[PDB]
Amino acid sequence: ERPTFYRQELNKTIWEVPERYQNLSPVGSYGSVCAAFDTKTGHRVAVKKLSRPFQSIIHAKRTYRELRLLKHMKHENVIGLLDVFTPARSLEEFNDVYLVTHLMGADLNNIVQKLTDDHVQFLIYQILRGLKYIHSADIIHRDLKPSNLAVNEDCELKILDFGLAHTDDEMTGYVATRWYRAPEIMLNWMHYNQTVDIWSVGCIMAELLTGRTLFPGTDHIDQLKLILRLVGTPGAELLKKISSESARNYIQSLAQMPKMNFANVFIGANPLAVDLLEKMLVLDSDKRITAAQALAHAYFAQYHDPDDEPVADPYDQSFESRDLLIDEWKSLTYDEVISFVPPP
Ligand SMILES: CCN1C(=O)CN([C@H]2[C@H](O)[C@@H]3O[C@H]2c2ccccc23)C1=O
Ligand SMILES: [Cl-]
Ligand SMILES: [Cl-]
Ligand SMILES: [Cl-]
Ligand SMILES: [Cl-]
Ligand SMILES: [Cl-]
Ligand SMILES: [Cl-]
Ligand SMILES: [Mg+2]
Repeated sequence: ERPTFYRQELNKTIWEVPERYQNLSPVGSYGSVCAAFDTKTGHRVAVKKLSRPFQSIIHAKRTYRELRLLKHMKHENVIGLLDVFTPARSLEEFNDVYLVTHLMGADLNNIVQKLTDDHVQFLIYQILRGLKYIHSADIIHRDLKPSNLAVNEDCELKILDFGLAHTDDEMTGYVATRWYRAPEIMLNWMHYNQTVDIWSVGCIMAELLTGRTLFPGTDHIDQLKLILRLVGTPGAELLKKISSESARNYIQSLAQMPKMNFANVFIGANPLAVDLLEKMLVLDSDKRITAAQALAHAYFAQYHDPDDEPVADPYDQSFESRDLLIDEWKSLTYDEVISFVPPP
């Protein structure tokens, strides 16, 4: 039943893992990561040891959230969970959590090379295919950007690093951590929803077409000015939807600007790519195209197959409004570890 574990020290950390995982080598350091060879499946894998998973109520709940999300995701264009384990033999001695996934090599930055329009079609198609699945479970990724997209030699893509809810310092200044975020979440205009992810896809697609960041702001306000120059200042309809009165007041201090001609911004791009960008990069989130609608856009005619674009099983997020003690979150996490069933 229970595998045999072995111990070793890897850069000031003790790792205790099943014998199936061999040739551990550190790679990065919310947790430390090692690459390894999985002798049961033949895959190269990433193994993450969570750091201080149950040190506070906030941290214990985040550990449970990450494990629940990773156990649910079962789609070709989304990261999946190969294994989860603990060396503990009972709840009473439970302290450490380890997560295992396929080892990812290059991200989209390490290719964004010389991309043809056919490459852009295939890459964005796969992002939207994974997003249709994610959004069908009422999950919001929140942190889509090139470093969170893994790509292999055959141009096949997986979404990873779901937003588990970044600090104020992480979002300050001339930083890629903010350049892909929708304005309504960057500035806390209103309660946001899954449409924030489509704004990020528009920003990524633009950068694949031009080779340049679309909105490389030096701070929050500089970035807003770059955004409004392209898409136009808001009308009265959107202004009514901004719940923050102070944010409303600041927007109205800016001189009004019309939306620009996207064919004159994205010079020489496929006219169908220009059309899709105009439908993604809409300031009013209610009016953006959805992932399911975008898959049917003529830009993807070569790849679209409505019989091979699956949706997710329902995902129960009621725990997110639940108030529990550290040891109750810990017990819920332990149950999810021991009930894990590996993929075929
Ligand atoms: C170093 C390369 N690499 C990956 O291959 C996956 N990945 C991250 C995944 O999104 C999630 O956090 C990290 C991780 C490691 C193991 C299990 C689950 C996770 C990551 O950083
Ligand atoms: Cl083993
Ligand atoms: Cl995977
Ligand atoms: Cl343990
Ligand atoms: Cl990035
Ligand atoms: Cl659901
Ligand atoms: Cl569920
Ligand atoms: Mg990341």
